[PDB]
Amino acid sequence: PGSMENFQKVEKIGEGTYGVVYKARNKLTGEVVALKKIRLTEGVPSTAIREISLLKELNHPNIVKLLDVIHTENKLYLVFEFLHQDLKKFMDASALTGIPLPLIKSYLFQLLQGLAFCHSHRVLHRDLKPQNLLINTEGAIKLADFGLARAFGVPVRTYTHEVVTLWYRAPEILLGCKYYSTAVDIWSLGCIFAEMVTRRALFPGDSEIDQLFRIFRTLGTPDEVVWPGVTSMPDYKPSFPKWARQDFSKVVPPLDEDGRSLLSQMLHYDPNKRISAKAALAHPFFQDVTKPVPHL
Amino acid sequence: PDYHEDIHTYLREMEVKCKPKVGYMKKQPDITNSMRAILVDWLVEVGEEYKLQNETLHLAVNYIDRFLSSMSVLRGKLQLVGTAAMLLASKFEEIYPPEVAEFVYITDDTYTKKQVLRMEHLVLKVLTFDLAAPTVNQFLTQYFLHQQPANCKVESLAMFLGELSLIDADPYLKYLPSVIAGAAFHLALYTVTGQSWPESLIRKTGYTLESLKPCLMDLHQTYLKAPQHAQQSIREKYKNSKYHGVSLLNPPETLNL
Ligand SMILES: C/N=c1\[nH]c(C)c(-c2nc(Nc3ccc(C)c(S(=O)(=O)N4CCOCC4)c3)ncc2C#N)s1
Repeated sequence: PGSMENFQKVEKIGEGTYGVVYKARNKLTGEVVALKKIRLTEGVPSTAIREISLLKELNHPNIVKLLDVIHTENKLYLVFEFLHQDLKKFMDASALTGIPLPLIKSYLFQLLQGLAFCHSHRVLHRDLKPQNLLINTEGAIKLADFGLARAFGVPVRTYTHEVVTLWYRAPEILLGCKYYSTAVDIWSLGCIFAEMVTRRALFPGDSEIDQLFRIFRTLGTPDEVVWPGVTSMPDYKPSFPKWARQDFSKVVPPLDEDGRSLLSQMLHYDPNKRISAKAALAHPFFQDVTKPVPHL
Repeated sequence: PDYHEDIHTYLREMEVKCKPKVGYMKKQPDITNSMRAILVDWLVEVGEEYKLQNETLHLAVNYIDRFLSSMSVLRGKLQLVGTAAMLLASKFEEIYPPEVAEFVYITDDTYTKKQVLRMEHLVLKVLTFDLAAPTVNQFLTQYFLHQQPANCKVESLAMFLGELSLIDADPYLKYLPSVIAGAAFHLALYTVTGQSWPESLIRKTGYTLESLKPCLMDLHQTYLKAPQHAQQSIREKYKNSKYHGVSLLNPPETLNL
């Protein structure tokens, strides 16, 4: 815990709605970090306050590590451990080679681990997508960007409705559920799981209703059988086209039986039936899980 | 429900790390428990006026106690500490936090927006950004899951009692939130239905009527003397139908332990 005196900026990395990110080198230790700059007239932004406090509670191999907070006059500098790129970049680069199944399995296993940890400490991420999953050169993948995250209670209250990037948003949020929970993060990982296999997003909608319909055409339009309570949800409509569920093996053709089993449980419509990160760790899909290192 | 135990366990560990210094008021030269009761009462008023969550109010009180545990404050600045705490609590817990100008307005323009923000910054420093503190409210909502069946009067009474505890640093500063939650829940359950601390919460918490007894005795006297208390904003608040007018219920004359 020191000051920017010992940091040497190496280059800009990117940006956030609040932060500007740089790669930096600690000049005394040699440590490479990612510095998130937050400029300060309504005081410290709520997202920055959530991100810091929740992140200080989450020490885990698959959660990005907040190393320090440099709190000065007009500047708040968050110091993160440096990771080499995000999953989105990697999938793109893995265009023609494709991602080896053992590496998908590994990443998913690790992601379920970081996620179970968050949920065990009453934190929802609420913005899981490849852009926020960072990877290193040693085979690790980690959850990042806790700006949209939230400390939750047991049982949950109503929280912000406008949550999760559209492509990865769970049907209970789309339908206006007053009470979402940990299941929304699993939905997101389900979408990421399918995306790692195909390298294209699974439900690339351009609007809420488009998003719902795309989901429905894949998983079938939900009724009171498959999902009790669905038809009495605020934004549910009786006029919804009623599509058949398609054979799951057509949803992600390269996936084996175990993979399909697990994907289907992560995409269960009923939040209550949808598998928890904790339980997913013990799924047969992971029986031969290893930790391969990816390719630069 | 797949994490309820993990979370309970975690919160139980954290409430110890987030606990205020039990005897900090002795070390406060200028301010007293009674001044603190005044500030907290007012924070309840502010909560009502802006329709803030109860959780927000509990958090804000946690922040104030922890801050005043290491920083001396003159009475003329106590309200400034409180305003900034509510602001931070709101930013942390609320979907739509009231704007800063609104906080500056409710302090009767005693302080400038600039002071409010500087104090926000100072509070963050002193708490090192550790805002996700466990509260009585967080334990209560978990405890409510053990009702058979659920009773709204009991939840609102429990909430009300838990909330009365925030007012009086003496004696409640010496009880962990999870313990005040237990005392409050049993007292509400007894008052409304005549039943007691359920066997299942003993399995969950490890607390028994016997372990709760000391807090329970205090909380009982607090309940009995409530209508006479100098501070009345929590009773006004719980006259409201939002909370089933539970402040209007009659406290038990004896607990029988
Ligand atoms: C707002 N976005 C970020 N905030 C932080 C703290 C990030 C971060 N970055 C790295 N290293 C790193 C290095 C190179 C790249 C290309 C990438 S990236 O692919 O994810 N990229 C995409 C375009 O937008 C900027 C970031 C990340 N390491 C740790 C963190 C954290 N926390 S990203």
